[PDB]
Amino acid sequence: MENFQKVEKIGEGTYGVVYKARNKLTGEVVALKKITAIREISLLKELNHPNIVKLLDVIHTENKLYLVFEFLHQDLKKFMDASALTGIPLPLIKSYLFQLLQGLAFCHSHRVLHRDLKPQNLLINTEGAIKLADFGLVTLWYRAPEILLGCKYYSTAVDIWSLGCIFAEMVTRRALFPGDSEIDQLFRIFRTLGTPDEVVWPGVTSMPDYKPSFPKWARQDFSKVVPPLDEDGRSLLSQMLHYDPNKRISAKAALAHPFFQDVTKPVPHLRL
Ligand SMILES: O=C(N[C@H]1CCCNC1)c1n[nH]cc1NC(=O)c1c(F)cccc1F
Repeated sequence: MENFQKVEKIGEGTYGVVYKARNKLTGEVVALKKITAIREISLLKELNHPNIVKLLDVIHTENKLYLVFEFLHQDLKKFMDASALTGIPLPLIKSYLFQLLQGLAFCHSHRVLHRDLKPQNLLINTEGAIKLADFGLVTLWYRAPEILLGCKYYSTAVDIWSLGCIFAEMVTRRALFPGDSEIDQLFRIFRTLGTPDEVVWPGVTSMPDYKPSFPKWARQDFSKVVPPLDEDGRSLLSQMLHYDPNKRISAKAALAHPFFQDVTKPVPHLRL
């Protein structure tokens, strides 16, 4: 793109490639993603929040689509890997979870879903801020069960599920449900939370990919799942991981949870 100088590749994946880049007249350092679509993308331009990576610009040209974003230096996956020996301190975990809940409460109120939350698209700065990136418009590990079961009209609850999975992972320093196929993801969830049935998830047995032949596992003790998380954190997590999307806690209610009574905003130690 005429107006941009590529610095380095910082991101790849499914649809686009992401570079760190430098604008030629503003001097701005940016993340440049190279790829109905155009109308929904432009709506993202107005979805502005301190916990949403900020879309600076959209350049549609020569059958390429460039999305220009504010640049952040670190992402949560790399930060987790870097923190594996010690673990992220709880008050930092708690601050990041609260911030992301604020971000989602905002999206959700505007009827925008993320759909694909994972540590690698959660960006962090030296300020202690954490931001939602790559708004959907370790692949499966964060997928809500109603998606895996073939629901086509899934809700904002799917983002809560993903964020609960991420919360558990910060705490334990291991992925909660590291499935390597859709059936492995589903069965790993069932093994931990119990095979769902009509008791805990009314309508589950009428989902498109639900099979009566699914094995029937009993649900484990959360105390076994996320030690040494405290009872406030465990209780919040269990509400974020409810099978029934209609029972799962909303972002806005989760912000009121007692877990956040003593929330603060620590700064992480980053290696730039
Ligand atoms: O990738 C980014 N920063 C990287 C810096 C090096 C460590 N790693 C983080 C980034 N900064 N600002 C936006 C941005 N990336 C995205 O918006 C993004 C994403 F995170 C995932 C998929 C597509 C995409 F465009």
